[PDB]
Amino acid sequence: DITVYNGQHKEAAQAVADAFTRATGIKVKLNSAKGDQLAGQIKEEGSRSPADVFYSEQIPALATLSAANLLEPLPASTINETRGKGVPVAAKKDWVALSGRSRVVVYDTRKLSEKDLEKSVLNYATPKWKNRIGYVPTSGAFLEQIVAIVKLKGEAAALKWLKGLKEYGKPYAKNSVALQAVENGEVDAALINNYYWHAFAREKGVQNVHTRLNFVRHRDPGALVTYSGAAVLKSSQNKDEAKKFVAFLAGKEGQRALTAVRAEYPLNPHVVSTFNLEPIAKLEAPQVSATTVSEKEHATRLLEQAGMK
Repeated sequence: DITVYNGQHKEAAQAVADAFTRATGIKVKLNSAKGDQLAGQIKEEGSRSPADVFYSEQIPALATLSAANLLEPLPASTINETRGKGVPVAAKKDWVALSGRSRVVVYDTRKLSEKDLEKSVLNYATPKWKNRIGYVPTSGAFLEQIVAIVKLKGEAAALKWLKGLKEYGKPYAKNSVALQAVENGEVDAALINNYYWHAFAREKGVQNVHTRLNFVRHRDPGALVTYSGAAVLKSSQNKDEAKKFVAFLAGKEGQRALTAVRAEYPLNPHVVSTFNLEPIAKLEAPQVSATTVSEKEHATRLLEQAGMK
């Protein structure tokens, strides 16, 4: 039996864990919390840490641990399960990427068609969308977007987008508040994450939902995909069944269990989600490097500059 530090969504983590027990008989305990907190906890603990595996919703947390030398190198077959152009790759072969979640624009089909949408997310911060586009300034995904824009187009383009959103866009407390705002007819469109809509639609019945998703693609900053991954800790006393859990995660069975309940893009190519998600390669997501500590501070100072926080 193993212990998994889970920075991933609980019903997701839980569904993949139960599937693992049914196939191997290996029980799984889950210590849930967010990646960066759990990563630090593992740092403090060290050699006598209870963690066998680290299931993170983000790549940065895995990097810090990898840099501290705390991660166990995985067998080649585990890593190749999700290998592909654009998919994050571990330098010390000590962690593997598993899934992705994209940024999108949700619009009101009662008033808009794909014809009326922009070809780049940078184009929404203009007078043509004054009071017609919504965003969530306190969202951790919104900041990730800021960080990618700076890496892809420079600092100047990032502050121009933000100040332009402040002057014409409309802020919303959460991503849920923003989605239900477009669904209510209070605002034309809004910048959010893909799974929010996919979940709402599955719950309500798509024939009753008036909102739809738009993907810019073409390596635009707005086509940004964020990845999930997993690793085994060198300090583990159950390493072989810890390696099995990571291989199950990267493999077909694991991928199918996760995509039966979670609307994230499967990195394993032999998997068909139960949600209407095209193959990840088709989103034409831009290639961006992992988010560092200084990079978050920079985007944080830029939101202050723009006056959104």
